[PDB]
Amino acid sequence: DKWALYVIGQYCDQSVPDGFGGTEPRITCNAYLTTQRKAWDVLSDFCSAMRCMPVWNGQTLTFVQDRPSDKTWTYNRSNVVMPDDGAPFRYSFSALKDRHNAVEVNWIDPNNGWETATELVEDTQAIARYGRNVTKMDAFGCTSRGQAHRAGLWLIKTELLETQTVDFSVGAEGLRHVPGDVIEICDDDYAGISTGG
Amino acid sequence: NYNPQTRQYSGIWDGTFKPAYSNNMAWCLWDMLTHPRYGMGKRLGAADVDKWALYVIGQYCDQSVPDGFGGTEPRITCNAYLTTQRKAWDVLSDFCSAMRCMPVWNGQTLTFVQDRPSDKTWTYNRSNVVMPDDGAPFRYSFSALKD
Amino acid sequence: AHRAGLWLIKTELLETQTVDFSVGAEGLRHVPGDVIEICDDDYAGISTGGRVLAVNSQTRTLTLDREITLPSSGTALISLVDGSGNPVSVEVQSVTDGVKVKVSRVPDGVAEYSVWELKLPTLRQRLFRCVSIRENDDGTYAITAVQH
Amino acid sequence: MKTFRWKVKPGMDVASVPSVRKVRFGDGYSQRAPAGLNANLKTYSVTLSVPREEATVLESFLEEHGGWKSFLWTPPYEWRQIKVTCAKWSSRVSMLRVEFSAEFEQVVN
Amino acid sequence: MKTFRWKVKPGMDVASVPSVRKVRFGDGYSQRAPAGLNANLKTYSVTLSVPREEATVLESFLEEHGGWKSFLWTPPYEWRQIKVTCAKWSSRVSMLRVEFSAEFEQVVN
Amino acid sequence: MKTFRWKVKPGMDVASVPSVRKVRFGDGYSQRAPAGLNANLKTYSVTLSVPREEATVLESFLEEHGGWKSFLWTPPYEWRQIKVTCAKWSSRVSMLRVEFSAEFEQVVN
Amino acid sequence: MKTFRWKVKPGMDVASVPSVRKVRFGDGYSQRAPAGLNANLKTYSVTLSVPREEATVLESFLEEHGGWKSFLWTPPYEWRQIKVTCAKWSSRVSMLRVEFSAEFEQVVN
Amino acid sequence: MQDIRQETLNECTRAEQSASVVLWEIDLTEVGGERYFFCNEQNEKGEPVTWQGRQYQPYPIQGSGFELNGKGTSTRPTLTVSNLYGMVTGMAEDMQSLVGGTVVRRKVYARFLDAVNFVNGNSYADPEQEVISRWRIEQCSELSAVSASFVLSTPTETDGAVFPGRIMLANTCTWTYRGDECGYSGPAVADEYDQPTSDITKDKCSKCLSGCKFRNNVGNFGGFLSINKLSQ
Amino acid sequence: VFQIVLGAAAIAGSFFTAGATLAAWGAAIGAGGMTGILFSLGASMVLGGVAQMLAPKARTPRIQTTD
Amino acid sequence: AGSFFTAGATLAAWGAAIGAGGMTGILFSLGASMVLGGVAQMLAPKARTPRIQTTD
Amino acid sequence: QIGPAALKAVYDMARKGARDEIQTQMRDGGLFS
Amino acid sequence: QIGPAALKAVYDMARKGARDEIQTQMRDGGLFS
Amino acid sequence: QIGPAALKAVYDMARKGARDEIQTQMRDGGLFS
Ligand code: SF4
Repeated sequence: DKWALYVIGQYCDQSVPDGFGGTEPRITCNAYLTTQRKAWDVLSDFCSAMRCMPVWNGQTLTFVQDRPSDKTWTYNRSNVVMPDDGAPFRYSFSALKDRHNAVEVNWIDPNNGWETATELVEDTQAIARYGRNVTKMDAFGCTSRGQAHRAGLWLIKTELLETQTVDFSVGAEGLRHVPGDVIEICDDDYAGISTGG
Repeated sequence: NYNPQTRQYSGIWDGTFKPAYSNNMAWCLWDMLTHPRYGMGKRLGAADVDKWALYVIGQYCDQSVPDGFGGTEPRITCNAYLTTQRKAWDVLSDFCSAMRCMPVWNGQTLTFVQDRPSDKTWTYNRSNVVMPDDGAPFRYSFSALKD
Repeated sequence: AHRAGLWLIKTELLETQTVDFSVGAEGLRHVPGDVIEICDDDYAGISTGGRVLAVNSQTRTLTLDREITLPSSGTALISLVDGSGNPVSVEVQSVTDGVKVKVSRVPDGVAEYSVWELKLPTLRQRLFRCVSIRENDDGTYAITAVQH
Repeated sequence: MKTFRWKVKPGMDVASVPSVRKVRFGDGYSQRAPAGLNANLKTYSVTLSVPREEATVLESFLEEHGGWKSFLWTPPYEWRQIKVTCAKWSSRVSMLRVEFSAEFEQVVN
Repeated sequence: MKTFRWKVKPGMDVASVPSVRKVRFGDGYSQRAPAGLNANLKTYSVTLSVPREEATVLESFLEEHGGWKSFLWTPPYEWRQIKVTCAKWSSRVSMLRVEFSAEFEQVVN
Repeated sequence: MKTFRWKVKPGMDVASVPSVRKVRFGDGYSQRAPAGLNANLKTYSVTLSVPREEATVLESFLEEHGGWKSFLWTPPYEWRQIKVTCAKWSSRVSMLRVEFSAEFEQVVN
Repeated sequence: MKTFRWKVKPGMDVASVPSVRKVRFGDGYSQRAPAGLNANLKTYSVTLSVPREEATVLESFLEEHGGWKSFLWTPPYEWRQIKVTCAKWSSRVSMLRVEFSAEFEQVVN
Repeated sequence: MQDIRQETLNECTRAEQSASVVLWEIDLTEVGGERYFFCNEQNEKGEPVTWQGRQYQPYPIQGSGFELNGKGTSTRPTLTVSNLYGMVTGMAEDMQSLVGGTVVRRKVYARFLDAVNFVNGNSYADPEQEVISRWRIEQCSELSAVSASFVLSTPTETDGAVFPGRIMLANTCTWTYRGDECGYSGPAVADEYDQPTSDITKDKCSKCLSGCKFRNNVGNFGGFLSINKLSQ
Repeated sequence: VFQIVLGAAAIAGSFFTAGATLAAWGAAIGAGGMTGILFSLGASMVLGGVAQMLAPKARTPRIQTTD
Repeated sequence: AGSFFTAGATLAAWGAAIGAGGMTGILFSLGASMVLGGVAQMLAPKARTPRIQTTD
Repeated sequence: QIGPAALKAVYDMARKGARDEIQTQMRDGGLFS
Repeated sequence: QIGPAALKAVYDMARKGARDEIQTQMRDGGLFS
Repeated sequence: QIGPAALKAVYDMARKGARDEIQTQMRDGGLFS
């Protein structure tokens, strides 16, 4: 899908605070691939540097970039399949230790010398809550401190904010859905009231 | 009540740790488990690891054994220099393999089962165990030839 | 280093077999790494354990299920549980018809259908150390153990 | 409503089946415990027979509870009022009468 | 058409089996909730006896609806018009008459 | 109490089904051993018919024992006192009498 | 004891079921072998009926073997003495008689 | 051998024993919540079970996977509870899905329960007879309109931990602000963006060298301000 | 007549498989049109972390002691 | 390992009764599985060693 | 229970069990599958 | 369905499912099992 | 065979199959799972 990559590039070209008082494009290249890795490895590196995920749409290979998107449809308990147990919407949560609060991002500094510098990103508020879970990551195209910090902060913020998941198998309308479609769920059981029918 | 220089315990311990330099590998493991700065003291913490099990483990590791050069030597000793960041399980397993113990969550504390000559605690016959459909109250198995 | 290698080799050569013998409600007493003796009458050629049917404190004697045979040489011992759950041990003096035994002293509080064991002078104890205890959501505990 | 008023004609079936915890030891020895903490619930396989007009009232009463919810009933077995729930209440229609079959499960709730 | 216009035999079964959310582990405490909104939709086991000539009309109706396509029906149980579907409707063709055995599961949509 | 003191109906079933260790592969050689020490403990399917008033006493006895708590019983089979437990004891309540259908599994402890 | 003496009244059921090795080839062809080496064993579904006093003797005799062990018996089918084992011997009690049902399995042991 | 009293040992060996009840306690005090007490059963008087003077409310709850093993993975139990009427849901939206909470499980023979629970009273009531176990909540695995399921773990669980932990860095501080290693106790100076503030609620070190200088704490800086050039 | 859809409590102990009791499905054995054992992918798909459901988490070269 | 002794006990009572809530089936005794790596692994965790590098 | 419908259900349960097991063996001790 | 013959068949189907899943996980994304 | 009790038994047999199959794939040729 060339249009998905078009919108992805427009998103990656946006100007953001540099951290040194200036501005910088959101995500940038400057990789030097020298060792023959599998195509999946390089594709995953590219799709992790910018927060997208490749999915076979059905006609083209699309990319689902993690962007603030609007609601596409709304599902209540009158629009989804009911199994034997009264659970139209099943929910699940991420584990305590899978909510990381400290990240070490390895980027390559072009200023000191073209060597690997480690940038530490922390969320001290979350460290007071979920203990202290640390990870290491390689920002694939990063050569600017701001981009490495942004990657680490995106990981930390996603882990801290986005917590739960839902399985809500639906009827015949499900053919309208491509992965990466934002949908509102109006579950009267989750709420204390009734808000759909 | 433990003097690391002579490696001799005085009497009953009653807790109350003391800041002294020792080669006792059991308390090296104790430091690894319950140190807040670099170890695992933030998670876990004290009152979660059985200190008396480590006390008996250290007493066992401090016993004198033939050196092989005509002298004597403590049974098990430290002098490791950990430089590369391995997972906490890796270091814990290394410590619990150097002295022949095995960490198990007792239910209130994390105990260590040292391979020591111990005494019988209970006795079980076929009149005290569950009988399945097949008449095998006690099933047995053996280690392989190549193991 | 030699001691570590030798401990590995000796453990592999000596400790060979393991046992699974899921037990009743008493399994809550067991922590992993507890040494326990197993008196299996099928593994042996004789019977060396059972339950106590009746106790007669005067002319001190016990009634035991199965049949017990005393050894030609030495003396045998019989282990009973007293009234405080303490496993006392007594010396067997004479067994009449393999069901009625006469011992030196009947411990106080020995109730009927309590567990009795026999210790012959020429029998190995066959100790095993526990490695895993599983609650079976039933009241029975599944215990795995290895030779000691 | 709260109280079951209709009468059960032919002779109901009363099932107790208390839940126990049982362990089977070796040579004939065992271990038994009551498993639960309170009583035994007991269930009544019950049959009604009512005119073709009262059947609508009976079905409406059994539907207003709808499987959940408990109604009072005095069984003609021990003559002590208990709380029961009904979840099946099958019904067979005839020319002048309707015959109901139901399973009243006694609940502490 | 949209209305079953035949007359059923006396003996007809009406099962209810409401759908509720029930939580209970072992023999301990129990909790019951009424699950959905449209309670119980019952099930009418129905039998008909027709002359050998109108069997064609009845089966043409049933096969035209064909499992889907609910139709309007007034059961002689509560005499209130409802919407039902049929999925099996086996038949037994005697020397002079035919006996239909069908099921009606009432619906909402 | 500790002694079932009621009289059973003529028709009563006594299943034995002893427990043995049997080893055999395919149709080849077979080996049989007596397994446990306390042989077979049998099972008595028992039926009683008592008036509608003594039903309460009988059921109170059975429910007080409640699956566990074996009691003493003298079956008219061998006329030898044994210890048994009951776990089901369903009941059918006729107009003037009631019929208990219970099982007695002989025990040792 | 060794020999079964009580008589079998109603007409037993004699089951052969020899075990064979069978391979089904393609277009209707096959391959068959006797699997075992020594004949077929055959089993007898047998029913006794004995006075209420001899039932204790019959039960004691059948218990002394206890599922395992083999006793001699001469079936009234081929009139040749064989060795059998019995492992069920259910018994139903009546007013003046007891009726036993059993499955005698012939064994080479 | 567990530190369990002799009365429990006497009760374990009996042929006919009383029912073994399991009482659960959820403790969210360390994460910002209260303590809840649950038992799968009521007592003979239709009231929540009174044990050691504490009332455990009736609620469907049952655990599994409880075992004591050393070889292999650390054992992960599981606790299934009823989510009718949206109680657990309310906790999950409130207490970060109960993650980090403490589950305490007590096994008690019914014979030793307090005399309140029985109509006739209890002569053998002994509030010291119990077997206790502690676990932590790792993940609310399922939460539907019917029930909820929680994964438990031993409080040790050295899964995501590493050793040694302290990391060598330049232009960043690895200490905890105002912690013992940081050793700072001064008044509010600036926020994480080095903007000067006098507000105590907006006082946080930027973890850079300038943030340390703002508090005159450069002696306590957790970084190493030479290693960036030696690694080239 | 329904969709069962196994969750996470059913696969963790025989607890809620008897909650819905699967009576209609069990007595009906199955059907060609509808499929059983759907196995909702809630907990399994989130094991590595939420951020792994949105980005592929590029890897890093193996550490060599020689450096 | 083969449908050999599943028909030994014949599982007739359990099969006809399917089971019960209180008691659990399929226990799968941990005899052989726990001892596959060796007895010495059942008592000590068997510390590992660093990967061999040809560069040295 | 008919063979056709039961065999696929057993196969899918087996696949799900293998998933759960492979994921649980990458835990601390485990075997890393 | 008799228990003896059913348990071996279920075990063998479980083994086949484990084979299929382990081999599936050695694909691109997977888990490399 | 009731569905509730059978599904858990099938799941546990499948997990045991995963045990056995992974452990036997860590043998000489195998796949090292
Ligand atoms: S930079 Fe200085 S003031 Fe800030 S946390 Fe580190 S030591 Fe404390």
